[PDB]
Amino acid sequence: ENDAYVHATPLIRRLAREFGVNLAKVKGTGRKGRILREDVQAYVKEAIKRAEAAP
Amino acid sequence: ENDAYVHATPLIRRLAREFGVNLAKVKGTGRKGRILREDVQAYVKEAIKRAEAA
Ligand SMILES: [Zn+2]
Repeated sequence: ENDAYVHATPLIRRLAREFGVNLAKVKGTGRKGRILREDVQAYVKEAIKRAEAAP
Repeated sequence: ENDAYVHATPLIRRLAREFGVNLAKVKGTGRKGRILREDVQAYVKEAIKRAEAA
């Protein structure tokens, strides 16, 4: 529940809580950097890739 | 779209596609191992942790 969380929309807050996302690590592509659903989806996809490639 | 996907419920299939989840890697806790939403959530949370420690 950091600054990124304060600035996120209720729906994005909820998604980040559900899946353990630190929104400070997500690159927002909305207006003025606002985090969009597809931004969290891209972050999660890439995390899963790196995790499955890791030993 | 593997066998794990074939056996998953429509909402779990949609979730796996949206977040790039290989459902064969998710341990289901529903009846007979059916994958539940909270299982996908747990898998994603731990994946993020594993990706950071790498
Ligand atoms: Zn602020």
